Amino acid sequence: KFRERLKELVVPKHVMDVVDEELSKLGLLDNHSSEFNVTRNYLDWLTSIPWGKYSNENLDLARAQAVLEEDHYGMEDVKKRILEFIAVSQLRGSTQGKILCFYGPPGVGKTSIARSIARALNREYFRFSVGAEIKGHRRTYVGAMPGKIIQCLKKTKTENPLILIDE
Amino acid sequence: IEEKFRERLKELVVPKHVMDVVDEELSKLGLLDNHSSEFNVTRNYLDWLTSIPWGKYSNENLDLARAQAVLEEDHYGMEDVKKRILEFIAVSQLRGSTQGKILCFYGPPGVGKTSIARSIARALNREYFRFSVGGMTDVAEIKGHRRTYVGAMPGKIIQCLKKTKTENPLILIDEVDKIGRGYQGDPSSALLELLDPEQNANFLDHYLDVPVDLSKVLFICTANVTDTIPEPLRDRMEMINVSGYVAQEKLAIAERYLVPQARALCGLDESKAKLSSDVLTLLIKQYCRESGVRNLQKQVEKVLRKSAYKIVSGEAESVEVTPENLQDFVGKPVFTVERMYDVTPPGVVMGLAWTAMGGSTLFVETSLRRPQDKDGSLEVTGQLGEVMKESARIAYTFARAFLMQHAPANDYLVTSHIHLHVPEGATPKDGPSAGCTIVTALLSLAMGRPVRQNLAMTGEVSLTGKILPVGGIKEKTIAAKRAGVTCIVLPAENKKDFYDLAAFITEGLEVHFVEHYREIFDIAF
Ligand SMILES: Nc1ncnc2c1ncn2[C@@H]1O[C@H](COP(=O)(O)OP(=O)(O)OP(=O)(O)O)[C@@H](O)[C@H]1O
Ligand SMILES: *[B]([O])([O])[C]([C][C]([C])[C])[N]C(=O)[C]([C]C1=[C][C]=[C][C]=[C]1)[N]C(=O)C1=[C]N=[C][C]=N1
Ligand SMILES: Nc1ncnc2c1ncn2[C@@H]1O[C@H](COP(=O)(O)OP(=O)(O)O)[C@@H](O)[C@H]1O
Ligand SMILES: [Mg+2]
Repeated sequence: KFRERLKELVVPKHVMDVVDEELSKLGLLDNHSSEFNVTRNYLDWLTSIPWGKYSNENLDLARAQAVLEEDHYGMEDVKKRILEFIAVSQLRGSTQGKILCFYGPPGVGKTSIARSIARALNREYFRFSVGAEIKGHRRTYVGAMPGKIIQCLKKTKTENPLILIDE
Repeated sequence: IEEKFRERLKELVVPKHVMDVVDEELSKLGLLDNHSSEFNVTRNYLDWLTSIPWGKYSNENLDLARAQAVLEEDHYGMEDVKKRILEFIAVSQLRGSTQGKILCFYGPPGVGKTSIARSIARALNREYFRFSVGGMTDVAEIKGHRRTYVGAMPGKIIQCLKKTKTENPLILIDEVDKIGRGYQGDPSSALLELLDPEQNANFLDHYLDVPVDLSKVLFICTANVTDTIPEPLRDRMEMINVSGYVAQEKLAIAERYLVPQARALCGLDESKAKLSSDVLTLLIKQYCRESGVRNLQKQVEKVLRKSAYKIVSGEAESVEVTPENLQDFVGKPVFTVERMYDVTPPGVVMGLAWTAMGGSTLFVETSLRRPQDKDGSLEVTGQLGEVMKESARIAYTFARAFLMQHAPANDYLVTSHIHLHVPEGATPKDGPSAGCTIVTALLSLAMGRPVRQNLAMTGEVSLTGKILPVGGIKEKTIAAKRAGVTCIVLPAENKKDFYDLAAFITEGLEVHFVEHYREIFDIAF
């Protein structure tokens, strides 16, 4: 069923390459052993993170202003700045470049504003705190886990989420 | 082998994300051979997996009256903590199922922080578990080791879940400020993973390697000082301050718990060694003036062991402890006289101070420095801080002004060279209070009149004569009561602080709340 877990999903070439290679290498090894489960979990990780799955971006500025104004009473200046950022992104075609940053006294609405931004752009929200570890470990059974960004991709099952690097 | 492990998964509710794991592992025992190392590795791995209490709880007592009774049985009046536990029960009962908080008690040594967790777990009917964290260097105690290693083991929290046979225990994590910070595996980060409600729902132990749901446990942390608790850890706890006790609280605690336990230990009953309550009051007053109760317990044990020696050495056959021969049992008193002046001369006035060992009572002596009644001066001694010297200057100016407006032909305080001293010259002292005390000292020196005898006053004064609030009203009132003051004077803006004190503290005190200094003058004369 692993092929079904990425059938309808658009896959690149050099990814299906490693997928088939690991399936053949897993047919080689013996099932239910200290060599089989490792490669099984790795091939699971290859077939879990999306490749062609997206989220239709919310480009409209009126809907964005509405979803920003619903929550977060006040903040009119931060709201104006966010609207202007979305306008520049819509006019530039993309959203890369500078990375936004909110700073101020504590308990003022800097995490919830990022959640509301994510809800605005219809991007899937994900937060990971940086208060090495963002790159994952290696498969010598020491760290059998990918990084937190790969887990973001798996969780949100969308290639364009909104990750929040809090604090 | 398989039969017992699959039977053990009967009275539980095993979640799927671990039921498939235990099934995959069971599928290996049939293949492996009973002689191999992998066999025993997976055998005790399955032992650990099936021994975890996967869905069961305890019959948590959500009755409020019973919880209050069992809380008030074990300890004497730690109300700020019992109130929190009762509100926790009330909330956990309003919103349906059992809950889990992360509380932290901080305070001086010996106030009951660690001692109360067991009675709290008895009140909630939970399974109490405790482990100290001070001095801990490695994360393997919190996390554990990968079961690949030879003698791998789960760790303290999984062992707690196995030993309590429940997954809503009360885990007392003791000494969370003395936690070591060896960065080659930092235990503070494991403690953050434990005490972080957003992620403690999946506590991934390095041995189990399946997440456990630790969101229904009541973590309680104990600290002596909060300023060395890691900041991220401190930002996930409810700091509840367990303060010290006063003479009457200490007496109740002694009579109810400390003396009976010390009698059970030393083997003396009230027929052999009589510790009356007057002796205990004198002891608490002159020897044990700290915040906790460990020193008082040691003093009680001291008296009891000396009486025990008097009996065993065949000398007394019975020991009567009277307030006259207490020195023979405990030595020289630490605090003796409580006041330096019995009747105050025209110049000196009693003030009140704050200290960690209860309050204090200091006097403000003033004296003519040169022979006379070009302007007068003020020399100020007594190890005074900058704020206190400035407040003395302010009090001097206002005293000049007030004496000019009150008795315009006095000429004192203007042409006289005065020396102001706050005795006990060795100890340093600071604070904006005693401004009214200094004004009163100067005025009583200028008019040649001693103030009311049993009168004490605290309060900041401004240049126009307004009386401003001060701090430490509890200790100052305790000190004035202890020294035999009948009339106390406080700023009018400390009325709430004074009426917030326990009733026995302010029993026979005649308090006066003032706004300006003219009222203090009308009272002190
Ligand atoms: N309010 C109280 N009522 C009854 N007994 C008390 C009270 N406060 C303390 N005790 C007794 O005194 C002892 C206090 O020791 P405890 O373990 O509470 O200290 P602690 O709060 O952990 O301080 P530290 O952690 O700084 O040593 C306990 O044995 C307890 O029985
Ligand atoms: B006051 O509240 O400012 C007061 C004035 C005192 C010197 C008559 N100061 C103190 O009580 C200080 C503690 C303090 C409290 C608040 C602010 C600053 C300082 N106490 C002492 O200085 C002291 C001195 N000797 C013995 C005991 N206490
Ligand atoms: N303008 C606002 N409108 C509504 N809720 C707010 C607003 N500002 C702050 N809050 C609330 O206060 C809390 C702020 O915490 P948060 O902003 O996450 O802390 P930090 O700013 O340190 O990240 C949030 O729970 C948020 O709901
Ligand atoms: Mg303790």
